Amino acid sequence: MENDPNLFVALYDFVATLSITKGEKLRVLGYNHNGEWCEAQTKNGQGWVPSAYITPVNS
Ligand code: NA
Ligand code: NA
Repeated sequence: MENDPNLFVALYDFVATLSITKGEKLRVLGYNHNGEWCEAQTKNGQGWVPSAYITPVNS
């Protein structure tokens, strides 16, 4: 499915900033300067998540 380009999925659990669970869909709204941190929105709120822990859904 073509998804929002800022729709990401968590690759790993990440615990706080936003806590995410592997497989969780997140909406990335923003990056820090180098994009290693994402201001992301999930079903649980917004906060920073590391890019290293997430990946865009689209391919
Ligand atoms: Na991806
Ligand atoms: Na794909």
